[PDB]
Amino acid sequence: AQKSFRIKQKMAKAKKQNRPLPQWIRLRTNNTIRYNAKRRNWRRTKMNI
Amino acid sequence: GKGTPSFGKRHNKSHTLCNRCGRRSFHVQKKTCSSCGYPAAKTRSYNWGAKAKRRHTTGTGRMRYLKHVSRRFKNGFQTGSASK
Amino acid sequence: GRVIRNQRKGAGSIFTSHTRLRQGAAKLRTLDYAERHGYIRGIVKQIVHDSGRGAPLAKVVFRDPYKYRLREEIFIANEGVHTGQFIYAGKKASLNVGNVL
Amino acid sequence: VFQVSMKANKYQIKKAVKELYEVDVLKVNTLVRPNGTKKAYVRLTADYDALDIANRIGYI
Amino acid sequence: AGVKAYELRTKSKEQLASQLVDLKKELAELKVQKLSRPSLPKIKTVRKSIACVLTVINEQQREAVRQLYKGKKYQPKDLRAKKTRALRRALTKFEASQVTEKQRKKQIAFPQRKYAIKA
RNA sequence: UUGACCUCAAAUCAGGUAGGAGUACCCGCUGAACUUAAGCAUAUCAAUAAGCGGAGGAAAAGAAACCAACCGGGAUUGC
RNA sequence: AUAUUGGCGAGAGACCGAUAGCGAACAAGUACAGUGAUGGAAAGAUGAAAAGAACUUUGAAAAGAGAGUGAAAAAGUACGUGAAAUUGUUGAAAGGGAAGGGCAUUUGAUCAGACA
RNA sequence: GUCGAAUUUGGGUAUAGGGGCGAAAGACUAAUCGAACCAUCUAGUAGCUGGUUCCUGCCGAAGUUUCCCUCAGGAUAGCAG
RNA sequence: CGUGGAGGUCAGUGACGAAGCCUAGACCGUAAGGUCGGGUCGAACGGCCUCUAGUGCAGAUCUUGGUGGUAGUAGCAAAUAUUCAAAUGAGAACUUUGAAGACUGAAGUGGGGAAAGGUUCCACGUCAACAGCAGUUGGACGUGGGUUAGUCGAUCCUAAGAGAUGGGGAAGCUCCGUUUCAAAGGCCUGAUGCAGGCCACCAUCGAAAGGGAAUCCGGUUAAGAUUCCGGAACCUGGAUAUGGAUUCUUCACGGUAACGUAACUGAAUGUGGAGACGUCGGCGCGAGCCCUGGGAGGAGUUAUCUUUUCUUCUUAAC
RNA sequence: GCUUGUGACGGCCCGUGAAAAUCCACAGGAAGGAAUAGUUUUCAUGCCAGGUCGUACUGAUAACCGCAGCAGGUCUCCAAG
RNA sequence: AAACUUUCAACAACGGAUCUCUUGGUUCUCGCAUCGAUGAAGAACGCAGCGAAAUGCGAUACGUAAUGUGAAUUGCAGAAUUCCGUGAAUCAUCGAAUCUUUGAACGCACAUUGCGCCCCUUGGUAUUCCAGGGGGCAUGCCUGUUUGAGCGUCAUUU
Ligand SMILES: CN[C@@H]1[C@@H](O)[C@@H](O[C@@H]2[C@@H](O)[C@H](O[C@H]3O[C@H]([C@@H](C)O)[C@@H](O)[C@H](O)[C@H]3N)[C@@H](N)C[C@H]2N)OC[C@]1(C)O
Ligand SMILES: CN[C@@H]1[C@@H](O)[C@@H](O[C@@H]2[C@@H](O)[C@H](O[C@H]3O[C@H]([C@@H](C)O)[C@@H](O)[C@H](O)[C@H]3N)[C@@H](N)C[C@H]2N)OC[C@]1(C)O
Ligand SMILES: [Mg+2]
Ligand SMILES: [Mg+2]
Ligand SMILES: [Mg+2]
Ligand SMILES: [Mg+2]
Ligand SMILES: [Mg+2]
Ligand SMILES: [Mg+2]
Ligand SMILES: [Mg+2]
Ligand SMILES: [Mg+2]
Ligand SMILES: [Mg+2]
Ligand SMILES: [Mg+2]
Ligand SMILES: [Mg+2]
Ligand SMILES: [Mg+2]
Ligand SMILES: [Mg+2]
Ligand SMILES: [Mg+2]
Ligand SMILES: [Mg+2]
Ligand SMILES: [Mg+2]
Ligand SMILES: [Mg+2]
Ligand SMILES: [Mg+2]
Ligand SMILES: [Mg+2]
Ligand SMILES: [Mg+2]
Ligand SMILES: [Mg+2]
Ligand SMILES: [Mg+2]
Ligand SMILES: [Mg+2]
Ligand SMILES: [Mg+2]
Ligand SMILES: [Mg+2]
Ligand SMILES: [Mg+2]
Ligand SMILES: [Mg+2]
Ligand SMILES: [Mg+2]
Ligand SMILES: [Mg+2]
Ligand SMILES: [Mg+2]
Ligand SMILES: [Mg+2]
Ligand SMILES: [Mg+2]
Ligand SMILES: [Mg+2]
Ligand SMILES: [Mg+2]
Ligand SMILES: [Mg+2]
Ligand SMILES: [Mg+2]
Ligand SMILES: [Mg+2]
Ligand SMILES: [Mg+2]
Ligand SMILES: [Mg+2]
Ligand SMILES: [Mg+2]
Ligand SMILES: [Mg+2]
Ligand SMILES: [Mg+2]
Ligand SMILES: [Mg+2]
Ligand SMILES: [Mg+2]
Ligand SMILES: [Mg+2]
Ligand SMILES: [Mg+2]
Ligand SMILES: [Mg+2]
Ligand SMILES: [Mg+2]
Ligand SMILES: [Mg+2]
Ligand SMILES: [Mg+2]
Ligand SMILES: [Mg+2]
Ligand SMILES: [Mg+2]
Ligand SMILES: [Mg+2]
Ligand SMILES: [Mg+2]
Ligand SMILES: [Mg+2]
Ligand SMILES: [Mg+2]
Ligand SMILES: [Mg+2]
Ligand SMILES: [Mg+2]
Ligand SMILES: [Mg+2]
Ligand SMILES: [Mg+2]
Ligand SMILES: [Mg+2]
Ligand SMILES: [Mg+2]
Ligand SMILES: [Mg+2]
Ligand SMILES: [Mg+2]
Ligand SMILES: [Mg+2]
Ligand SMILES: [Mg+2]
Ligand SMILES: [Mg+2]
Ligand SMILES: [Mg+2]
Ligand SMILES: [Mg+2]
Ligand SMILES: [Mg+2]
Ligand SMILES: [Mg+2]
Ligand SMILES: [Mg+2]
Ligand SMILES: [Mg+2]
Ligand SMILES: [Mg+2]
Ligand SMILES: [Mg+2]
Ligand SMILES: [Mg+2]
Ligand SMILES: [Mg+2]
Ligand SMILES: [Mg+2]
Ligand SMILES: [Mg+2]
Ligand SMILES: [Mg+2]
Ligand SMILES: [Mg+2]
Ligand SMILES: [Mg+2]
Ligand SMILES: [Mg+2]
Ligand SMILES: [Mg+2]
Ligand SMILES: [Mg+2]
Ligand SMILES: [Mg+2]
Ligand SMILES: [Mg+2]
Ligand SMILES: [Mg+2]
Ligand SMILES: [Mg+2]
Ligand SMILES: [Mg+2]
Ligand SMILES: [Mg+2]
Ligand SMILES: [Mg+2]
Ligand SMILES: [Mg+2]
Ligand SMILES: [Mg+2]
Ligand SMILES: [Mg+2]
Ligand SMILES: [Mg+2]
Ligand SMILES: [Mg+2]
Ligand SMILES: [Mg+2]
Ligand SMILES: [Mg+2]
Ligand SMILES: [Mg+2]
Ligand SMILES: [Mg+2]
Ligand SMILES: [Mg+2]
Ligand SMILES: [Mg+2]
Ligand SMILES: [Mg+2]
Ligand SMILES: [Mg+2]
Ligand SMILES: [Mg+2]
Ligand SMILES: [Mg+2]
Ligand SMILES: [Mg+2]
Ligand SMILES: [Mg+2]
Ligand SMILES: [Mg+2]
Ligand SMILES: [Mg+2]
Ligand SMILES: [Mg+2]
Ligand SMILES: [Mg+2]
Ligand SMILES: [Mg+2]
Ligand SMILES: [Mg+2]
Ligand SMILES: [Mg+2]
Ligand SMILES: [Mg+2]
Ligand SMILES: [Mg+2]
Ligand SMILES: [Zn+2]
Repeated sequence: AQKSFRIKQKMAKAKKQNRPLPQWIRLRTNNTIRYNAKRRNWRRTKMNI
Repeated sequence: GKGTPSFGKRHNKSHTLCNRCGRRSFHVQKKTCSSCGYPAAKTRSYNWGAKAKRRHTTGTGRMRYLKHVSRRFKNGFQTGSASK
Repeated sequence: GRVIRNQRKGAGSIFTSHTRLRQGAAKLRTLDYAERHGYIRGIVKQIVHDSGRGAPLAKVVFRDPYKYRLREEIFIANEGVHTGQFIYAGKKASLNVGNVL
Repeated sequence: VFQVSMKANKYQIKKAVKELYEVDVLKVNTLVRPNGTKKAYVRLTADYDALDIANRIGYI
Repeated sequence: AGVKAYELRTKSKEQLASQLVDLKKELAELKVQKLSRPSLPKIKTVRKSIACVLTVINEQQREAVRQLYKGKKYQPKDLRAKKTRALRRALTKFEASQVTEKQRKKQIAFPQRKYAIKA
């Protein structure tokens, strides 16, 4: 409901990072990334506040 | 049910977000945090905890100032600038 | 063995006294020039019930001797003291229920 | 409607709208966007037309 | 293109102030286009320009105050040399070499004498 | 009445300095038990682990209130 | 002169060779568990080079079939080699309450040698 | 069973391990309680149980003696190489 | 006999194919093992004389990984329940719409919140994985969009409680003490230090359910609204002027009184009142709801009956 | 009638049922005040200003915790015939 | 006789053994002496034309200045980009800066982006109320300065 800013800010950095790889990353040279490893989802890994 | 039906009551965070180290170790009712001991002056550490130590000591951070101090020492701690 | 009840009382965690509804510490007036030479009146304004005392309290107001204002004292109301009784305190006071000497 | 530094209040904002855009600000209500930006709804005095003040700053 | 550094050192200060406002007006326009456009790389050169103005501005006012305090005790700290806090304490060469009267006399009396042997 | 002395204070006074970090090595405080004893309490593990304080490029130690009993030796450290 | 499982900078080894070697050779003190102190992984190798399979064709697609690239698709981003358990199909054989073994020959299959 | 009170309950706040808390069951103290949990001392000790990785050749045992807080173990002589 | 590595040798084998793997093919040894052919393969490797060790596995309820039989098996049976047609789509028992049968029955399967979550909300795109059948649907995937306040909360105040400070203990990490054996600080006036009078409470944190300054209705969005749009308010803090009132009895009259009012100087210093309060019982009364007559409109039933059944008829803060 | 507010009372207690920040009043009589005009921001009207953080939705037989779209656990307001 | 079951083979599965690699680990030795109030270690939150991370940086934000080299950067897009040149570049180098919110963290707090105070300046008609902008107030202690306190105490006024 009515949340601390500190929380509503970390919430934002959260949402901001929930995204698939930028597909252009794959094309780079000597690029070893494939998918987004660290991807989270609300119902699976809760953030611990 | 010392089990599940009485885990259904866990809504109240024992700690919140520590300011100094960010660890969600900051004990509400105790107003101190269980990792670095903020607000204590020194930062909390022990020798049985070498894995904790290794986790938090210098070099897990940005080393913002300290990084270049080996360079700066290399040069004799120079002032002014190079000419051409 | 464990620590018995009667030892556990003494660092006073859940044992300390239930202090909330309490009218404040009952006391006489301080021992001053007015009581140890002359006498000094007061009025019992209010007698009122203390929580966790069986003994009613008398709220008795005096006149500050050294500045202009009223000062309230919390008196343990002896049987018969009533609302609006004058109360006299000091070496030279008289002998009547409720005066102090 | 403008994205606006979090570090600005309704004051420094209405100050920067008058200056940079030459317009008169009826009222400002700011909120903060789920991604950590501050959006501003800046209402112009009826003396101005926002549609017209808009494509003068060049977006449409 | 844009904003060489050596080129803003010869200019004076009031116009660097008014040249910046141009970069700022500029930058603020580019930002209104970059949301009309897929690509807007020019926007880099201008914002990195704004940095080079502000470099020289502050570079200037700084070497300004450095002279108007020069040659005296007590000039503000950030113009003092950084060295290290352990070098910043560090008995000075003057109060290092300082010798006692009685010792100065002995040095002079008998300092170390270069000699040698011959087999 | 005025001028000192002494002690004790107050300034966002003038300039300074201490705090945390790291800790392999170092100077101190504090301080076990597992263990060995085929049991176990002195003892051992050990003047060790854990805890606390404080340094440096090394620390510390050091020009003898030393060692010796010799025809004497001669600050300290280390092998 | 002595000390040095820390810091910075260097040369090396009859050391380890991705279940080894520091827990981490990888976005590793990561992901993740936990109220918390703490705990704490898995995971390297297409090829010289993407030349990463145009184009046709069946399919709603995924794909399949052709074609094509390449020294190699018995290298197709499930990619070097590709073992074993275990599994599909083809071939062969045998089997009246297990299977397997030893000696010996018949039969089927299959082979070396020798001679000239 | 109780259900208008020694009632139910939210949130805040106090007590921390030989300690707390207990209308008392050794109950409760984060699925942990006749002493929580975390790490380190710590590869704790074991006369006890389990295992202990190639081949062949020759030799080839003992369960008895004496002492032992010894009786599932040692020392000791005897057998064996 | 075999393995990893080292010194020496064979100017040893190799991209014209090293090493490894596969092979009821061939050979040597009692054996540990060694050799060969064929297949697969790609970049190194072996004999001999010595050196060295993290050197040989079937087991340790062994460690890590990998895989079977069980086995298309146990199972996918609480919470009354589904049906017909069409639309869409490659595909419909399961998605949409239409019709039907039902349920939760206002102590809800409705309408909102507190803790907690943290984008789930909403749109479009979408079906590899997930939704222990299905999936064209989703709380899934992908790209976006979205949360507007002087008045709603927070901020302020205090509660149990927590906790700086002169201090007192403790080798120390730190323990103790919040009035605490203290030289503790302000505030209003003026005549900017000055003249003054004071008042001297010595921190602070601790309530999104306690206290408390103040907003209502209508409309609006895909998603926000007591926040936005329209009108209509109130408060708090600053500024000042015009009217009004008051005075030649200077700081208002009237009313016996209780009281009146459009107003109708006020420094401290004091005092008083709201802040400010249990619980239950019955009685009164208000507000919303319930029921219901007349009538003005819409809806249903009408073989038969019913001046009938249903429903609109409203009024915010100020 | 139902709900909810509220009043005036009554029962109850060895239980008698918070505190602070605020707002007002009163006592009070410092001081300042008219007649050629003076006092009056608690009567009316009129001007400027009100920042900052939160505000979506769920609130549960799928949005929380129970390893999960778990027959469990988890505070409350509204309530028709 | 099939089916089925077993056993061997080839192809195909399943799985990741072997072998060969090796920007890593390990140990040995050699040399060096540098964190912090001049805000350190660490923390949160940000920065890119197009990034979720690693690495890097701080509202001048994969970076600014300065010096060296001498033409690249590259995944695409992009450059009055400018190549016999104060000049490409994610280059090296680093001597000058920036350096958000913090943190021993210092005005007071901090489950709050919560609440003061003082100085300069600007704007609202303003010493005073509101706002914008720059600049400031922690503690212990030493040296010194200025102002003070006490019949602690010494002189000196008539
Ligand atoms: C190859 N696999 C084996 C194959 O060896 C053979 O097995 C025979 C077996 O049938 C013979 O036969 C025997 O075993 C069978 C069996 C069904 O138990 C019995 O029914 C029978 O009584 C008995 N005589 C036995 N004596 C020797 C094996 N080699 O038969 C087929 C199989 C059992 O699958
Ligand atoms: C020389 N010895 C005495 C010394 O014994 C001590 O005495 C204290 C005295 O100061 C206290 O007294 C003081 O402190 C107390 C405190 C406890 O709150 C206060 O209540 C009291 O009013 C106050 N005067 C007294 N109440 C206790 C004595 N032992 O301190 C005072 C002293 C004169 O220095
Ligand atoms: Mg590579
Ligand atoms: Mg490559
Ligand atoms: Mg979980
Ligand atoms: Mg959790
Ligand atoms: Mg949380
Ligand atoms: Mg609970
Ligand atoms: Mg708690
Ligand atoms: Mg965590
Ligand atoms: Mg550890
Ligand atoms: Mg130099
Ligand atoms: Mg008490
Ligand atoms: Mg807002
Ligand atoms: Mg806001
Ligand atoms: Mg300075
Ligand atoms: Mg140092
Ligand atoms: Mg000073
Ligand atoms: Mg220190
Ligand atoms: Mg001791
Ligand atoms: Mg041991
Ligand atoms: Mg023993
Ligand atoms: Mg023993
Ligand atoms: Mg120690
Ligand atoms: Mg040395
Ligand atoms: Mg020394
Ligand atoms: Mg001497
Ligand atoms: Mg000697
Ligand atoms: Mg090194
Ligand atoms: Mg490994
Ligand atoms: Mg590992
Ligand atoms: Mg658990
Ligand atoms: Mg390789
Ligand atoms: Mg490669
Ligand atoms: Mg094909
Ligand atoms: Mg090949
Ligand atoms: Mg081919
Ligand atoms: Mg193969
Ligand atoms: Mg290949
Ligand atoms: Mg495979
Ligand atoms: Mg392959
Ligand atoms: Mg096989
Ligand atoms: Mg049978
Ligand atoms: Mg048998
Ligand atoms: Mg059978
Ligand atoms: Mg047989
Ligand atoms: Mg009843
Ligand atoms: Mg409770
Ligand atoms: Mg409750
Ligand atoms: Mg709580
Ligand atoms: Mg005990
Ligand atoms: Mg105790
Ligand atoms: Mg339990
Ligand atoms: Mg035994
Ligand atoms: Mg036995
Ligand atoms: Mg080895
Ligand atoms: Mg075989
Ligand atoms: Mg071959
Ligand atoms: Mg081969
Ligand atoms: Mg090769
Ligand atoms: Mg071994
Ligand atoms: Mg093996
Ligand atoms: Mg095995
Ligand atoms: Mg064996
Ligand atoms: Mg199984
Ligand atoms: Mg299976
Ligand atoms: Mg099946
Ligand atoms: Mg079936
Ligand atoms: Mg079945
Ligand atoms: Mg069942
Ligand atoms: Mg159709
Ligand atoms: Mg159909
Ligand atoms: Mg269905
Ligand atoms: Mg029903
Ligand atoms: Mg709702
Ligand atoms: Mg809701
Ligand atoms: Mg959709
Ligand atoms: Mg399914
Ligand atoms: Mg499916
Ligand atoms: Mg939805
Ligand atoms: Mg989505
Ligand atoms: Mg507000
Ligand atoms: Mg408060
Ligand atoms: Mg304290
Ligand atoms: Mg103190
Ligand atoms: Mg103290
Ligand atoms: Mg409240
Ligand atoms: Mg309101
Ligand atoms: Mg909107
Ligand atoms: Mg809505
Ligand atoms: Mg009148
Ligand atoms: Mg109350
Ligand atoms: Mg009819
Ligand atoms: Mg109202
Ligand atoms: Mg009553
Ligand atoms: Mg007032
Ligand atoms: Mg008043
Ligand atoms: Mg006077
Ligand atoms: Mg909302
Ligand atoms: Mg809402
Ligand atoms: Mg909601
Ligand atoms: Mg609900
Ligand atoms: Mg509900
Ligand atoms: Mg869950
Ligand atoms: Mg047959
Ligand atoms: Mg195969
Ligand atoms: Mg490599
Ligand atoms: Mg900084
Ligand atoms: Mg990068
Ligand atoms: Mg250059
Ligand atoms: Mg560089
Ligand atoms: Mg260089
Ligand atoms: Mg800057
Ligand atoms: Mg602070
Ligand atoms: Mg905020
Ligand atoms: Mg905050
Ligand atoms: Mg002004
Ligand atoms: Mg102000
Ligand atoms: Mg200071
Ligand atoms: Mg200081
Ligand atoms: Zn912390």
